[PDB]
This record gives sequence, C-alpha cells and structure tokens, in this order.
Amino acid sequence: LPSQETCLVEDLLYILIGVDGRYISVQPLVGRQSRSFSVEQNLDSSVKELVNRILPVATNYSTVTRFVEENSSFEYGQVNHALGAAMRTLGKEYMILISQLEHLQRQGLLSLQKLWFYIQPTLRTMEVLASIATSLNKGECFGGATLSLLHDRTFGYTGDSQAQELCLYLTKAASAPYFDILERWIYRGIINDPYSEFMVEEHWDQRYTIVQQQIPSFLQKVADKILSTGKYLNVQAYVERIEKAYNYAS
Amino acid sequence: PNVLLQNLCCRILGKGEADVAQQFQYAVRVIGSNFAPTVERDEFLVTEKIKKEFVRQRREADGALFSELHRKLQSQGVLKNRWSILYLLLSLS
Amino acid sequence: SNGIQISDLHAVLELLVELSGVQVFEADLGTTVAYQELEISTTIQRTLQIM
Amino acid sequence: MSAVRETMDVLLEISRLLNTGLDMETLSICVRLCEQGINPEALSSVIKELRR
Amino acid sequence: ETMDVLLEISRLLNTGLDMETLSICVRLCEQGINPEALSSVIKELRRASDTLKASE
Amino acid sequence: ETSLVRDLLYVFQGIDGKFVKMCNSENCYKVDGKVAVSKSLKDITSKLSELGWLHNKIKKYTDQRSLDRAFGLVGQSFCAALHQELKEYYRLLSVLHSQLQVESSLTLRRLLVWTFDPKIRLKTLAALVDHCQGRKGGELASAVHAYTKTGDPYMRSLVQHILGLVAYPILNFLYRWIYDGELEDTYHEFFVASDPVVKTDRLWHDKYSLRKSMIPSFMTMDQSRKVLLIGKSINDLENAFQ
Repeated sequence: LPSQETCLVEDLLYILIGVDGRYISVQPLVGRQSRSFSVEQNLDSSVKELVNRILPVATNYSTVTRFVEENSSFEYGQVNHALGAAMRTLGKEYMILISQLEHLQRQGLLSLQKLWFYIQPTLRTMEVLASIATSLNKGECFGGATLSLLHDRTFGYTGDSQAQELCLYLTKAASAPYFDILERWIYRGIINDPYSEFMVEEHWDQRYTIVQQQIPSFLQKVADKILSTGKYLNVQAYVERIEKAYNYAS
Repeated sequence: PNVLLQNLCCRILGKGEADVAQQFQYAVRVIGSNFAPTVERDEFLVTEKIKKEFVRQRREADGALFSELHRKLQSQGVLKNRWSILYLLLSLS
Repeated sequence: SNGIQISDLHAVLELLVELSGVQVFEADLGTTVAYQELEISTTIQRTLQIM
Repeated sequence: MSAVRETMDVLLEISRLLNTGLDMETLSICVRLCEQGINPEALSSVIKELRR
Repeated sequence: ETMDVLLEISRLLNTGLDMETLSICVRLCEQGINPEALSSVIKELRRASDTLKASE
Repeated sequence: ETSLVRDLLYVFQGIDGKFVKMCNSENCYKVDGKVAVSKSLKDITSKLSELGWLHNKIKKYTDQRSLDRAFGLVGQSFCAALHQELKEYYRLLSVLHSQLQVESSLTLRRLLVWTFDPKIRLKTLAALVDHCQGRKGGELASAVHAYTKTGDPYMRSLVQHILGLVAYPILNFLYRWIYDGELEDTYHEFFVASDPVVKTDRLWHDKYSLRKSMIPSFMTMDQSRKVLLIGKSINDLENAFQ
C-alpha cells in the first residue's frame, strides 16, 4: 500500500518531463496534442483512481509543446513566433519544479499527496497557457490580430488576479516587436514588415489598407489615426498612446 | 546563536554594545519566531535563481563563471547547509 | 519609571539573570498527562524502596 | 584550517559578483548563522535594517 | 509597583526567588554589593539550607 | 484492519478509496468489509464522510474555475477565491497522510480532531456554495455580505477573505469607467445597464440606470448617485469610492 504510491509518483514525474513511464504508457489519439494516457492495472485500485487526477497536467503540457513546434514549422517572423518564445520560457522554469520533485524522491520521500499539493501551483498556469494556445490553433494569426486576441483574453480574466500577471508577461514580449514597427509609422510613415506583421499594410500619398486578418489593438479608430499620421510624413491605456501621438506629428 | 547575531549588529553598525540595543531587539524577535527554514531543502533551485539573475542582466560571462565558482565551493567539503548561504547572497544582490 | 524603593535596578535585574533557569492543544495536554503519569510512579517506587 | 581559508575565498568571489556589499568580516558572520540552521528569509530582512 | 513588576520578571525567568527574599536582595544591591557576589552568596546559603531541611 | 485507516484519507481527497463509494443527499458511503473489527469505527468514519462530501462541493467549483473564461467575471472570482481555500485543505491532509506511515494516525480519536479545524471552515464554505448559483454581480455581492452579518466570529473571518475577491472585479469596473469611458459586460455582471434605451443626442438622457434587481449590497443604496455622476460625466468600498 505505501509502496504502490511511491513508484507511481516516480512514473508521474517521468511523464511530466514528456518521457514514457514504466506503468503509464502514452498512446497518440490526436497526434499527441492531447495524449490519451493509459495507466495499466495495478493491484490496489485506490492509488490508481488518485493517479488519474494528476495525468491531465501532462495533457495540458502536450498542448504547449505543440505550440512551440507549430509556429516554427511556418517560419514566421511574426509576433506569434515570439508568443511561443515566452511559452518556451514558462516551459524552461517548469522543468526546475519537476526536477526538484525528482530530487526529493532520491533521498527522503514524496507520497502521492506530497506530490499533489506541489503540482498544484502549476496545473493552473498550464491550463491558462493551454487555452491561449488552442484558440490560436487555426493556422492564424499574423501580427496584429495575435495581439488583438491576447488583449481580449487579458480583459476576460479580469478579477482573477492570477492570470493578470501571467498574461502580463505574454502580452509585452508579443508587443516587443510590435512597438518597433509602430514607431516606424509615427516618425517616418515607413513599413518594416518581413511578412505582414503590422496592421497598416502598404500596397507621395500612398495606398494604405488595413486588414482584419490583423485586427486593431481594441478599437478601429486609433488604427485609423495611424492611417492619417503617415500621409503627412510622406508629404485600457495602450490605444490611448496613439491619439496624442498623431496630434503631435500632425 | 545569541552571540553571533549580536556580532552581526556590531560589525554593520560599527558600534559596540549599548548603542545597538534596539536593533538587537528587532533582530531577536524577527529571527526567533521563524527559526528553522520554511522552504524544502534543495541546492539546485537557489543556483538556478542566481544564473537567471545573471542572464536577465545580460552578464552571460559571469553566469558561466558562477558555475565554476559553485563547484569550487562544493568541492572543498567543508561547509554543508550550502543552500542557505547561497540563498542569502542571492537575496541581497 | 525610576523605582520607589529601587535605585540600582540594573544590578537587581542582573542578579535575576544570573539565577535564570490541531496539535498545539495535544502538546499541552500530552505534557499535563505525562507529568501526572511521572508523579504516580515516583510515589510508588519510593514506597517500594522502604521495603 | 587551510581548506577553511580556501573555502572562504570561494565565497568572497560569490559575493563580488552579486554586489552584496558584504566584507570579509560580514560574510564570515553570515556563514556562521547560516550553518546553525537559520531561515535565510528572516536573516536577509534583519540585514537590510542593520544597514539603515 | 516596581516590586510586583520585578516579582513577575523573576517568575518568567524561572530564577528561584520568592517575594520575601527578593526584597532583602534589593537592599543589598543598593548597598553596593556586586550582582555576581550576591548570586554566589544565594547559592551557597540555599545548598546548606536544603541539606538542613532534609535532616528535619 | 489498518487498511481501513488508510482508506479514509482518500475520502478527504476524492470521494472514493479501496471500496466503491458514492455521494447521494449527503455523505460518502462506507464498507468496512468483513467482520473482524468493532461495530463502532464505522460511526467514526461517518463523521469523516461529511468532509468528503464537503470537499466535492468545493471541487465542482474549481472544475468551473478552470475554464477558458465564462460564467461571470464576478462568478469566476467566487470560485477562484474558493481555490485558494481548496489548496490549504490539502496541505493539512498530506501532513496527516505523513503521520499514518509507520514510525502516528493509526489511532482514530486523533483523525477525528485533526480534521475538526478543517471542519469548522469547510461546512460554511459548502453552505456558501448552496447560497450561490448566480454568475452575475449584485447578488453574488449579496451572498458574501450576508455571511459577514451572522454571528460566530470564527467563520466571520473566513467569509471576509472571499468578500474582498468577490468585490475585486466589481471595483475594477468602477475606476476604469472614470478613465476610458468603457464598461465591462459579458453577461451583465456589472450592476449598471448599458444601452437600456436607444441613444439620443445628449441632454443627460438615460443610457445608464442602476437596476433594482442587481446592486452591490456592500453599498447601502448610495451607489445610485455614484453611477449617474460617472456615466453622465463621460458623455471593501461602502462609500469610500466616489
């Protein structure tokens, strides 16, 4: 009975790295984007139903390993490629938390509930990162609507103080290239897109369009403000920046 | 315990006794009610925090250098309870 | 204060210094029960000694 | 004795890199507290005040 | 005041002093008898005192 | 025999152990298996069954906490706040699970008192889950505000921790509407109406109204004046927010 928990704690830790178990095997069903795990029969049925509680942590971990594979396969130069670079960071710091648990089994011990309350701080972070990644999996977006999508989710989460901080680090690494190509428009009216990574696309006076494949920051009107600054160069709090940035370069 | 902690006040404050008395009182109160570690023991977690600190500041060379220094500390085989020493130096960077 | 019948208060306190020396509720109870347990046994052993 | 000197040299090097502003005397005291099983969290807080 | 106050402190420090004896010691300090001497003196007198009580 | 002592630890963790159990109206069921132990420990393990039934009243909320985002913004605070409570239970139980291993908690009069401090907390947190079903504010505020009027100053502190979290989106709608001139509604969990009446050219025409079905009851009835000041002007808190 205390022995059947100990080796399954060790098997659970092996899965969470992303590596096949001794008694937990991994079967792809959707191509390992969500893993249909099967733990094989153990003599004690009590420890087997508790082990099942800890396997969806690993299903949500497969969601993020396909996120960082997904944007690389397309070779973007977009801010979606950089959204994944953050999820690789949250993925590097995760690994320290499993490896500690691993260290704790070597000498000294962790029972199943000793496992349970240490996993418990990060299965909640995983599930918020997993749902941003599955909503994004449609083979979209290019620059501006990636940003539009992540802002709505930050304005959703409002009042759970938890995801305000986690969505805070994601939305500023996503904005790290975006405010580059923003400046190029408000001080020179020039474009800097490898693809189309900036909402105001181009093709004097010039033939500007906007697309809703790159939806504006929250509001359509401030994207229209940047339409009107750049012509003149040719001859919550973030959309707010624009309205007075126009009107000091008018 | 009682002596070492008083020594701490004396060197920093650069004053002897009957000068550091009130400070002593804060220190005694705050150390005693939380005497034993409130974290699970683990050398590796603290080390990683020190190297991330180097990377965040873009001091990559020193981050590698540090890795050599921790092996030197560990190897001598004199000080055990190493995590707490390291932990302290990281909090005060 | 300055004492009303004290006047070397530092030395008096000093003399006292030199002569110095859930589960919260079960620690306190456990001690109370264990101290009475010690007593019953010391009276018995003592009577055992006279014989 | 000698290993105890060499070890302190390693620690002084750990201190310079992190900009702690602990001397040879301040570090040696800290170590000694640390070896007796004091919580580093508590210990860091006391230090900050003592510098004030 | 001071004596009730001191009698609590004596008790928290578990020293071995009662109210009657403490009162005599206070007058000894004020007459300039060293704390270290006076602590010595209490200990010796007690040891003998207890040895005499067990004989009674 | 000793297997039975293990089996109850898992009724706190879940609803189910070695024997198949179920919850009906109340209480995790007990099979003590074969006779070979006293007809009187099953009563001990019935006192302990209500804590497995009370665990699963918080557990469904936390399954509803761990959503993409939907069922209130108030309604996802009551559950998120209750999750910070769910994790404190686990650490008591894993330290209680650490005693059971041979070295104790083989005894049963001590499993009883080790869960009693958890019990006083968790039944009023279960009762507060029966007290909720709304997933819009102005009546979820009326839920945690009513448990801070009832006596027993041991449970008054518990329900004060949920009040400040249940209020935390409600106030995030208040100071932002000063700033931007936007109002957050997904389901109408903010207590002002938003396009009740079609827009007209301004004369202070109604397009914001307080509502008599949903109002934060942390506010007496003073919130009425508060929302027509802020709404007109674009076009914890008991009266400590202007």
